[PDB]
Amino acid sequence: TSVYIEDVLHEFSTIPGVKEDVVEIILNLKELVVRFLNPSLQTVTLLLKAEGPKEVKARDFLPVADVEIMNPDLHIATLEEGGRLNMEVRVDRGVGYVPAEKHGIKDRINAIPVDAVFSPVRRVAFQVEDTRLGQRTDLDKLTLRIWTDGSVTPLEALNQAVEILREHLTYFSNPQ
Amino acid sequence: AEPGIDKLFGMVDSKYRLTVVVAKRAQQLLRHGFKNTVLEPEERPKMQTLEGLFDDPNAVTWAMKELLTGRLVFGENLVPEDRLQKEMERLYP
Amino acid sequence: MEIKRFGRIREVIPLPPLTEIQVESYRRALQADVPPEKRENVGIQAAFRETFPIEEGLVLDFLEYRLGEPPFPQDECREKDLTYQAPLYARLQLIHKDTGLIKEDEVFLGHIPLMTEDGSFIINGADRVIVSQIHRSPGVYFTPDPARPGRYIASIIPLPKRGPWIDLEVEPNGVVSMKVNKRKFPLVLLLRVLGYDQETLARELGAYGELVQGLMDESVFAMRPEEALIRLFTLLRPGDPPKRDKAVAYVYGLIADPRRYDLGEAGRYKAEEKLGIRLSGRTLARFEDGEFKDEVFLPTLRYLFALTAGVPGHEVDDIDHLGNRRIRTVGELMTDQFRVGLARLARGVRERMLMGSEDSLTPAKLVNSRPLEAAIREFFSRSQLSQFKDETNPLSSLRHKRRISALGPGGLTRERAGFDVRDVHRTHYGRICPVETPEGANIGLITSLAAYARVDELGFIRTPYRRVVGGVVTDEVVYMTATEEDRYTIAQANTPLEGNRIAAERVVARRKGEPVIVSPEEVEFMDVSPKQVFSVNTNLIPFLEHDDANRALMGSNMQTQAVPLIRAQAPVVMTGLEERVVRDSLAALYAEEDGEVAKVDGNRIVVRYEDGRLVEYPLRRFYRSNQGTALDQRPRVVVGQRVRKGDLLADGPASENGFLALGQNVLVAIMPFDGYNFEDAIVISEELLKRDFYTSIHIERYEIEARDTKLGPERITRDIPHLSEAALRDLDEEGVVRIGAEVKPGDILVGRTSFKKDTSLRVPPGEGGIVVRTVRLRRGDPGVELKPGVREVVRVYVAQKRKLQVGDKLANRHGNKGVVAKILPVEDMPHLPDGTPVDVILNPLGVPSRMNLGQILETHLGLAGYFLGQRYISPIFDGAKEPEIKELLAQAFEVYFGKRKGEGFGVDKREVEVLRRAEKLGLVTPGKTPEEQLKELFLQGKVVLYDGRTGEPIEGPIVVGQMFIMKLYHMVEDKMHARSTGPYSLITQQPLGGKAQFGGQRFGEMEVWALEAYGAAHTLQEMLTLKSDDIEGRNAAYEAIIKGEDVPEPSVPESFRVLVKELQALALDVQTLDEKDNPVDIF
Amino acid sequence: MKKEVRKVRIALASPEKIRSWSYGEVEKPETINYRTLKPERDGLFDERIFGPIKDVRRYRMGHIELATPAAHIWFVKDVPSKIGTLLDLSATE
DNA sequence: CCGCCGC
RNA sequence: GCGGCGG
Repeated sequence: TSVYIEDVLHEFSTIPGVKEDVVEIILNLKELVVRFLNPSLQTVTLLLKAEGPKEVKARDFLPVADVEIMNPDLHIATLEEGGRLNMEVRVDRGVGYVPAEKHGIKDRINAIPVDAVFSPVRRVAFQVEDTRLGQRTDLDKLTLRIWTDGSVTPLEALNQAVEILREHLTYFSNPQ
Repeated sequence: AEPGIDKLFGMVDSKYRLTVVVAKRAQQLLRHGFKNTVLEPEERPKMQTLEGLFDDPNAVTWAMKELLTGRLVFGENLVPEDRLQKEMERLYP
Repeated sequence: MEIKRFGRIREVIPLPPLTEIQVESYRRALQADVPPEKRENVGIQAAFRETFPIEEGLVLDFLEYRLGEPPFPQDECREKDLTYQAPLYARLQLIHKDTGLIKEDEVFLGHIPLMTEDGSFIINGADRVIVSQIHRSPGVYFTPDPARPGRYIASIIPLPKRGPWIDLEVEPNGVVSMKVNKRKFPLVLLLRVLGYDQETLARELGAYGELVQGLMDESVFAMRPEEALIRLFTLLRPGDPPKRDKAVAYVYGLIADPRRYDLGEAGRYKAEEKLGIRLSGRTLARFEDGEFKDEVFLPTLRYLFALTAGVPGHEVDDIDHLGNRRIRTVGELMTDQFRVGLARLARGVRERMLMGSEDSLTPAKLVNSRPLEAAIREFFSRSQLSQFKDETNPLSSLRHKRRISALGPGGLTRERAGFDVRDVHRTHYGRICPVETPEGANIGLITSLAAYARVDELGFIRTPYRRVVGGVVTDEVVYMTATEEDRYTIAQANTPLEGNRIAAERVVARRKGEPVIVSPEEVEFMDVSPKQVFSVNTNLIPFLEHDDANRALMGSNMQTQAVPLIRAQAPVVMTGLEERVVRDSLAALYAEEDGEVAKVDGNRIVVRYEDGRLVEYPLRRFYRSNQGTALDQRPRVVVGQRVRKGDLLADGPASENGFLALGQNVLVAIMPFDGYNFEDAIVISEELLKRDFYTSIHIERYEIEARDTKLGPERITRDIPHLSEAALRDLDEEGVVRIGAEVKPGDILVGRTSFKKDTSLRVPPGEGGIVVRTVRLRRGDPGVELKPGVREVVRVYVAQKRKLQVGDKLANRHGNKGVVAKILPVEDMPHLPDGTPVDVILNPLGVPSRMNLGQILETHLGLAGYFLGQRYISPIFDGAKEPEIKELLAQAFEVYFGKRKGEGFGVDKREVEVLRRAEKLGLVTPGKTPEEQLKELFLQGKVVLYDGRTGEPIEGPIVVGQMFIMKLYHMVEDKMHARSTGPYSLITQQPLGGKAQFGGQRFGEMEVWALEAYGAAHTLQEMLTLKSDDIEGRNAAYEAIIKGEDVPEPSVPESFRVLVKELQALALDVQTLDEKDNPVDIF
Repeated sequence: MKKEVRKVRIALASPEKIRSWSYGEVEKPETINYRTLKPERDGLFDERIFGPIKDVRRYRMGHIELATPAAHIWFVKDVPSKIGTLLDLSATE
């Protein structure tokens, strides 16, 4: 949801001894898939700082006990020599897509908000095959395959989905 | 499009005529108070956040709605210019 | 990603130095890189020798011109508004009548701009471009007569503008007609003047004409010879002393009027060949020996009589033939003005020869850099030819760097006469793109030059061909002159070859702009490549061969307006020039020599060459382009890498990996949605916004000055007179706004105070963003040119991220242009059998009417590339073919449907249903298995697609693929002012704007009529009153509305009132009247 | 009472009428005085002759009484001298 | 035709 | 008023 590099003021800046630009980095961060375990974790702030000749990968974040990062080898940046990179990246549990302009998170006055990508699913596909058993051949066999970034599971999603569907079905109760 | 614009047009001898009557009538709806209507009972205009179009959303909408019915009369010289506005203030608070 | 290219026409030689036009033109223009011992013969030095040997006795001669210490550096010139010029002086020596004495010395005569490595210039702050120019190359031509279908007339045209316009005509009544500048005179009269005697003249001239009876006629004026020189002078319109005052005749002699173009090929070319033969000197110049020599005159007439007689050689000259059309390279353009300055200086020095004590006068007393500087300076900053460098994106600037204009000096071509010039002439082949011209007025008049088109010694755009002998094709290429190309029978490059031997009997060729089927024995020359027929700009459209020329244009021009996107993607399908454009354009940074990398900073890149040198290459971090676009160099090399010579170290603005990229490759379904893609609307998937697919960075440069009023200097400080502290936060630096701050509409960007007050640069309504760079120029100026009155200047750079939204307009290289109508949630947009949804949905309907199949092609090939994971390079006319694409699509079916078979499942009940409607449609061969069927349907370039909203298929295969589409410099940021009320002009009472208040749209009479017609009485009244002039009307109106009331009735518009008085102010008495003609009061 | 403006008329101005529309006569040539933006009297900007400088002012007129007559260039230099034609003197010379 | 952007 | 783009 938001990021802050120590010596950087705006999203369009460049950090010494650091190939990639702020924009190139934050972009790569939206590719970061984290996973919390309990509601008690609404807004977690991951912290990371590495220096010198090294490659910063999402595993270099200092562990946050209950919440885990399934996006380890994600390339965050490449550091040359005297490459000082210390940053705090804010994370949240939400739903849908939120433009960095809509929320505008401000932990530190000089931090830059990032675009929100909350769908834990990349793609859904369903097929309707002809038969399994039955008196009549004209039958439907629905098999749906779901794909998840890792945050939640195929089954987990399916269930929540089913629930949201049911939840709406009830809204047909009180006429007027 | 509009509510019975067809009916409306058929009530006047000329298009532009309609507009004029429509307008001036919207004027009287607000000037001499907003209760100077003729079809306020059941079947009067309405809005959807609440049923408050019953007070003062769009004037013209009323006008036309009122003219659709044989309540009002319009003519070249129906009533003496000045006398009209004097009597109206008196009977409308 | 593998890169496969389908080129079969052996592209013999690589494309030339794309910006050579300007580059070399300036190099040869001002030979300042090499010594004067071998100093050139043209440009600068030539213009020097021109007006240098001064003779008023006085004698000031040229020695050597040297220049080379650039006051300041490029960037500095931009940040300081300074013009990047070189200091220019030269050694001049003055010889005296007193043979024993002479004077040598040096005088600096102004600064001349320099040419960047890209080819652009830097005048006052910004970068400008000197565009090419075309015209009637000063020569001699013969065109048919106006009305009289009889005989034709002769023309003699030499620039510059000062030079005389000569024509030659023969009439019924009698003899010759040689009109110079609005008047005519006997052609003989002059001949006699020069020495051509009746006898000698007639003999050699009429030895075949019989017209001669036209010339030998003088029996009265033809018997006096010199006296005819005086006779001619009388024929000057003005009354002047008949004492041999060569003057006006001196004018059309050798010096000014005709031309000082390089002796030999400049004008002489039009001589030798076209008519007559040898040239003496530079022009019809010879005022030596009391008598005159004009080896040009008689020939012109000597061809007139040949022209009207036989076929001594058929010379009917086609004006527009590029062979009588020259292109003015920057150099010639700058050099031109240079000699004008040279002339202007030479003017005063002659005056300063009689003005002073002999030896008391030396260099200074004869030289004043005043003329030359104003001269040159004027051209770069005032000439209608030097302009803002269209830098929306590199390519753009590059085109604008090489386009040819007809309008300019005015002596070459004007506005109201062009139907003839506007056409793409026969000769434009390989010399002028037939597609690059712009739509609308100014069409065909301004156009970019061709691929291999390179300007020769004197303009005539030459093009490359391949000499062929017998059935053998050669690599020996020659750059022919438009005229020389007609002499031969050239053939196309499409001609099948077995290496060096032709392959067919009836092999196409074009004689002289005429299509002719020739034999292998007659093919004298062959075309180099199809590329040369078009421009660089055009050469970028994939399947141009399948695209109507009219829309192709839209396609070429649209690339010029592509905007730099953070994520730059090269086209899934390319032409073959993308690499080159980024390369000769200077977007990306290449490695000079082989070696290794040292430091790969995000601001600099230091590499060590294996030869013995380690260089630090800074990378323009984030610079403000002329058009307000991001220009960053993103290193693509890792620390310690062995780099090959000429390898991309860092990527340019839109060129990622070294390829040109503008916009991105998106998956696209080509079908109709509700109406969201009605006439030319486009539907976009929210999914695109999510991966910042289409996002460009933009910068706006707001500038404020601390003017010096006689009321008290406008200071620049944090002191905001009206007591705000909440609006003074961001403005932390005393006066300036802090870097990294978020400026919204109405915040203070810079503060200032002036006399009776807060005058502060605020964020103009619309938007601002994040302040990223700031510039302040205080008192002790380092090397900047601060205008007068201007105490100090403050520049504030602001930027923001442009995410694609509904107003934005994108478009493909073929010509499909359009705006985003609805941003659809991936949730319910057209998805493929396998979860993959599409990105954009183009409305089919916009393809038939406009003729650009090319896009539907790109999409098919693009479909293969998606599942084949590969990019392709399809040449202009020689690219990929319909069979080869189906072949790659067949390969793609094994990736798409192949993994499908193994992954564990078969065909959907949906897939079967659309197959039914497809066979009944005639897309699939009835009787084959769904597997087989779908393949045949995929090869067609169409697959099955389910709705997404209903999950039900869309009856009928729909084509889909990777189409390369771009976002244009059209943000809606420039498209919406919403005004309720505000500032009015104090002179006319118009809601003009300026800072906080937007303007109101004009209503014009064109629109009033619109209203009148409707019978829109008050709607019209309102537009002329309550909304414009009745200061009491608009007032009552405002109030009323504040009250939720009914606007008052209109009083006499001040315009009425103002008229009564304007009419009272004069005798006229305008009195308004009542029913019965009586008075009435406006007041 | 007050009537819709149906006809407008252009006529010549009687000197008497010039005084009629007139409020005061501008008698002196004092444009602007620095001391007080307050108008310097009886030149141009005086308030009696035109009206109150504070909160119908820009609707009144003043007259200057010329010593010896002068004429309207509009009636003398128009292609056909309105006076030259009428009087019969050389129309233009 | 209208709208903008800049010496 | 000069120049550039868009419909």
